[PDB]
Amino acid sequence: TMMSGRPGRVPLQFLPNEARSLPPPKLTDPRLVYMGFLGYCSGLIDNAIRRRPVVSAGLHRQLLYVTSFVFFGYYLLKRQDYMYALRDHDMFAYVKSHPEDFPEKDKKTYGEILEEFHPVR
Amino acid sequence: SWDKDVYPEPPRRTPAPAPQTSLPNPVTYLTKIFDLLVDRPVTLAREFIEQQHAKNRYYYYHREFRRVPDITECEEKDILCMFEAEMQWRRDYKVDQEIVNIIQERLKACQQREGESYRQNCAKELEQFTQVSKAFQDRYSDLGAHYSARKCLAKQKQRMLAERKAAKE
Repeated sequence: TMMSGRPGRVPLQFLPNEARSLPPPKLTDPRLVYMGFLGYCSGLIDNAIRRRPVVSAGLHRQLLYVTSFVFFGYYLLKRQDYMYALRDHDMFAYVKSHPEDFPEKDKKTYGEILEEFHPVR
Repeated sequence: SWDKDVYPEPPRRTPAPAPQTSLPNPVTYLTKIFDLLVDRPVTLAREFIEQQHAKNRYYYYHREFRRVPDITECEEKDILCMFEAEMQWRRDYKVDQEIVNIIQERLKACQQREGESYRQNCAKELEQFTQVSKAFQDRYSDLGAHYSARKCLAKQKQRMLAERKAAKE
C-alpha cells in the first residue's frame, strides 16, 4: 500500500496544506505544456469525429479543451510533486532514525581495491 | 621546421660529380630546364603568397592540460574524479599512440634511406620501435573495445601480482 496509510493523511484530500511549503509548479512547466498539447489534440479529434473543419471549427471549443487540460494539469503536477516530496522526506527520516540498518561502507580508492582483469582476445 | 631531435635525419653525403665522358649528361640540361621553367615561377608565386601571409600575421596557441588525480587516487563511486581521471587516461593513451607513430616514421624513413644497407644501418631504429611496441602492448592490449582507465589499472595490478609471484620464486 506504500504511503496510502501514512499517519496523519486526511482522507479524500487532493493537496494537503503541507504541500504549499513546496514550490508551486511553474505555469511554463514542460509537463503542463504537454498537458495543453493533449487538450489541443483532443479538440482536433473532436472536430474530426464531428465532420467539421479540424483546425478552425469551434475555436472556443478547442480553447476550452486546452484551458481545462492545463487547469487540471497544474493541480495534478502539484499533487505529484507533493507525493514525491513525501517519498523523499519519509525515506530520509527512516534512514536517520535507523542508522544501523543504513551503514556507511568504508570508502576505498581504486588503487586499494583489486578488480580482476578479463583480457579481450 | 620540425624537431630534428624527434625526427633524426643523418647529415646528407652527396658525392661530387666527376664526369669521365665527353658526352654531355642529359640529366643536367633537363634539371636546368626544369629549374628555370618550373621552380622559378613556383618560387615567385610562393614569395607573393608569403608576403600576403606576412601582412596578415596571426598566431594560434597550443592548449595544455594540467595533471589530474589518476584513477588509482579515486573513490569507488566518485564519478566526478573518475571522469577527470578517465579523460586524463584517454589523453595519455592518444599521446602514447602518437609516440608509437613517431618511432614508426623513424623506422620507415631509415628503411628507405639506408637502401640495401637497411638491415645493418637501422638497428637503433628497430630497437627503439621494439621497446616502444613492448611498452605500449604491455600497457594497452587486450583491454577490449570498451577500454577504460580502470581496465588498465586492473591489467597493471594483475601484472604486478604475477611479477611478485615470479620474484618470490
